[PDB]
Amino acid sequence: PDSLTSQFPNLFEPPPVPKILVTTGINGTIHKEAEEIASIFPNATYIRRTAHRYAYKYSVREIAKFAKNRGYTALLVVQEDQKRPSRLVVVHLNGEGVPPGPTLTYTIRN
Amino acid sequence: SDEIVWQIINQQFCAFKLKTTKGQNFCRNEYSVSGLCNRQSCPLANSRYATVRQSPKGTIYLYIKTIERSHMPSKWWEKIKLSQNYQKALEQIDQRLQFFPKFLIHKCKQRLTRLVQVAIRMRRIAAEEARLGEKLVPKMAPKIKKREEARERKALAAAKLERTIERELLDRLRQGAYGDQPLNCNPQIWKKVL
Amino acid sequence: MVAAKKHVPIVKKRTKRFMRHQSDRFKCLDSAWRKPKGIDNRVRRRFKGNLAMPSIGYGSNKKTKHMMPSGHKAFLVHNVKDVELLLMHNRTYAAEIAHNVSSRKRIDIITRAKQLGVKVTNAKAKVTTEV
Amino acid sequence: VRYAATEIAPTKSARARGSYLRVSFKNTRETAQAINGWKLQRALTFLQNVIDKKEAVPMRRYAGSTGRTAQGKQWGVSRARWPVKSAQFLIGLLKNAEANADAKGLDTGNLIIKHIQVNQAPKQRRPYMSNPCHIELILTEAEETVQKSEAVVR
Amino acid sequence: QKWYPAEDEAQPKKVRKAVRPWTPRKSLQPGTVLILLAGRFRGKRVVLLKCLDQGVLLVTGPFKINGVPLRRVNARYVIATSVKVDLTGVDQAKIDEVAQPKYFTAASEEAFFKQGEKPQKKPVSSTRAADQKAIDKALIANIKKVDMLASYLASSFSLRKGDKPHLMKF
RNA sequence: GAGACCGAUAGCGCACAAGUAGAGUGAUCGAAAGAUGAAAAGCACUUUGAAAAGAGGGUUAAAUAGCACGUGAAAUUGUUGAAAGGGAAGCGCUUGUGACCAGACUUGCGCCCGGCGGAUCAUCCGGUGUUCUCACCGGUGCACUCCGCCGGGCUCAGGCCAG
RNA sequence: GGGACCGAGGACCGCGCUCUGCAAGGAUGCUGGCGUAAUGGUCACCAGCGACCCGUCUUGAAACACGGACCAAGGAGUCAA
RNA sequence: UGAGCCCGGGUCGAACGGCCUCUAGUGCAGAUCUUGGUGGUAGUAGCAAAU
Ligand SMILES: [Zn+2]
Repeated sequence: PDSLTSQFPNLFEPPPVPKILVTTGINGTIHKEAEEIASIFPNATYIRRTAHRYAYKYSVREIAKFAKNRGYTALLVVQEDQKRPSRLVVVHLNGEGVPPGPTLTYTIRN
Repeated sequence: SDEIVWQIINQQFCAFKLKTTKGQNFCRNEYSVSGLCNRQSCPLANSRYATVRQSPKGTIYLYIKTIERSHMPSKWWEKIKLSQNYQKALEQIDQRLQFFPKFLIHKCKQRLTRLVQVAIRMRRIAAEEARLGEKLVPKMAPKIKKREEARERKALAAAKLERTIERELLDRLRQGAYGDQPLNCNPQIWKKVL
Repeated sequence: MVAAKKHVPIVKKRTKRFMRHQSDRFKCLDSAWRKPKGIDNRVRRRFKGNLAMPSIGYGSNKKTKHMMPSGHKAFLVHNVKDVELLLMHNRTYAAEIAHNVSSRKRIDIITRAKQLGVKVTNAKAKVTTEV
Repeated sequence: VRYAATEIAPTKSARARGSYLRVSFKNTRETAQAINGWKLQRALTFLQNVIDKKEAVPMRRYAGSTGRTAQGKQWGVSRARWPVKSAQFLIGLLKNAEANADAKGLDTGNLIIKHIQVNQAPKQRRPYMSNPCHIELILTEAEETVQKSEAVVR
Repeated sequence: QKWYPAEDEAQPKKVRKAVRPWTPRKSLQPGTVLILLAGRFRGKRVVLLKCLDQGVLLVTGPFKINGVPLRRVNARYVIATSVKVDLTGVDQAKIDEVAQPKYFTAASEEAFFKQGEKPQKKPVSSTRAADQKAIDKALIANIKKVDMLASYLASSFSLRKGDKPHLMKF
């Protein structure tokens, strides 16, 4: 469709070899679940977000700029609730000079 | 009748009291230096009183109650603007609350101190929240949560995933999506396709 | 200095509850303590090997009474105006949002509590984070 | 945290229910526990043998000392009976679940009784009272393990 | 200070506990061979260079004999022995320099991307390596003079069958 | 027409088929029993089979609200899981093993330098309300003063447990 | 000289002493460790030691005697003069 | 200390809670307690009566 390709030209020529960064929410306890989400997508690496309880709280804008600079293609953030994964945020970083793209937020139920 | 008011307030009823089980009582009245209900800090039972308040615009004022404007409740309080410099505001308390009870002077300085400290804390929280970009949204309502729990069981039944995957997989075997000599299937079964 | 007020160490004489006699054998007797009134009851006579009785000697220190393990005293709030009552007592008390407070009112209580600098015991009940 | 063992997919499991059945509750519990975890063709042939007095079911919990014989050697029990009505009612629910599997698209030769359960029904208000029962059962396929390929070096 | 005290947090009473120096045991003389009892160098036979403040001791191996560098240990975590090696020729000025307590005590892209990784073991400083060599060179020469002292310091202390420490003397 | 009454084991025996059902030769005796849902929209149709029963499928915000119908406790029972069991179990003090669950200090202020913007800063001007000397608006600018903000540098401060 | 347990109180005040401050009306100083878990809870079970089934009634006392299959709801010092 | 009280998770659908006073048909393990429901006995006795 012409309207969808114009609004989102990065998603719709060929995509490069993908590279995926998976993080959790701030002070996450779902590391095993986030490692299983990272195992789902090939060429995915899991990096914990906070690195100890009283450490620096990083924003998703900062991590998106970080992974863009170090050659990644998308960022996946797995929010948590009651120590279970609850929301999947998919951030498309894309490449070269085009800005970071669409952010699709889903909810994990079961 | 300042004592007679206090006896009615303390031991019969006060609309500002909040009785907690934790060994302390709280005054809900907005013109009280401490939140606690005691004889020193009850503004109703003290004809002469002082209180430090903060305005929505960010200005901190000092309020004064005298025995003369007691029968006039609209004119209870003299409102005096406190300086933004912390030292001049502490001094402005001392000159204005001169010859007051020292409880009122000491707790107004504490109330001035906590109000300035909260304001600095308020600006540090807002700067970090703006950088973090995260807001607390309410979770799902129990009616909506029961709604999609009911429709997920009906959608999982309608999906029939294992038969849907099987049908799609054998469909791509027929059209030759895997090409000649497919790596997905053994050779004698690819011969059965033709 | 962003913590509770400096307090003496929290010492509890007993942690186990005082179970009612024969509440283990009968399902119609609750575990809530009842004083046995029989002249030959072994719990009342204070024999060895039997259940202990509540007494005033088990009472906790007054400087540590009603105090959470963090050093704050529990304070049931119902709205935003209950939180502002702890403006002067942010290190002695902690805010406990009531079970009857709705989702959006908990948002306003949580936001105000962080600004005032008071702890919330239930800060993740009906709320979630959005990026 | 911990995650409970998930249910088998409904595309692999067929259910069948019987509510308010006028059979003795205790005889159904021993008959259902006899055929639990079995293949469906074993369970159907076994229940037709109990009707034909050829095979016996074990009484373990509700064991009134009525029958001891050589048919207890198959189970290691000294108490074995021949509940005719319990086998007739359980056959009709296995054939209901096999029919439900056939309509769903299952492989009728590889059904196993994954789960079976007998519960007490409301007592029939007549000094003498009957003991009816509810019966539920889930029929699933045998697990199929596919061969994993060798990992690629890269 | 800056803030008027916002709460009833009271200042403490004036405490009358003055810091007086630690007198060590008579056995803990410089040059005494020690036996380390805990730490990663447990069971090692070291030498004591200087007794420091508040119950700690300055200790070298020397590093070319057993492998323990210039370290501090606690006096109570050490068994003191009767054998003493001569300290003549050892630079006292370098000992005073390493006895200073600061000698042993001391957000970006890179910060986020080493999270969860084991940091690499730091290679030894060139200042600490040179300070070790300036001390042990006269110590080892003194050590070589006494027969079987070098092999004794290379070996590790261990308890055998029937070794009763309440009667054994070191 | 009312109530500091009771709220379906209560209140008249009867909130409903109640002096009904039913018992006794008869005089007399005399119960139990309320609640789908906002609206029957009370499950069409396919498919097992003999039924007050299922599997699909649908209605509804919700059917684990299906005329067994709001909520749905305990006794008692089935399945699954864990542990134990040599002629009692249960209980008190204290460990230990395993399983599941929770998450410890809210984790900060003060100095210095440079820029930028504000004012409670100018013996600046106009206006409003007032307790008549205090507040609040509007327009001026940055000589001074004071707040913030951004970019550096620095300081101390802290919760628990050990030696 | 060696070991154990304990650190109550919280500006100054008092008695003193070896007086540029001290061991003199109650613990400070230094160092380290702690967030994919420091530390707790509940359950099941094992282990050492302990440990008669409650109420009523008789009697100096035990021992008899009466009540207790289990759960929910009701249930007994009230109102007038 | 305790009688008890507060919070989390699930269920659930329309009203309820704290303070200070007033009021009472106000707190249960027993009464071979009352009404209801449900056990072991027991798939036992035995097929008598009732159904
Ligand atoms: Zn008051």
